[PDB]
Amino acid sequence: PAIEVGRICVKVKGREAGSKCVIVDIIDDNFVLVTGPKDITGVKRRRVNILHLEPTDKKIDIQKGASDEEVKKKLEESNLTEYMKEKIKIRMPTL
Repeated sequence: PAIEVGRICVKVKGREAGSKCVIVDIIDDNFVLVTGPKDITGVKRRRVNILHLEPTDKKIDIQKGASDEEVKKKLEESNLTEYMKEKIKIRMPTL
């Protein structure tokens, strides 16, 4: 899927850095727009460079530049309501 955007990303790094996000934008060229449920995963909307890429197998279809409310509706295409909400690391809130 990394050949084309329109998919979901995971943050990888040591010491707390696992968060799931949906990618939807191409910026200058090496930067993309990413979003996640602020209430659960904790990521709202932010931009990340290709230098940290973690792609998963998923669907491809973004209008391009969606507004936040429009971006949130797109998350449902991702089916976050229960497929996700994974808590990538057991340690995160009180730990």
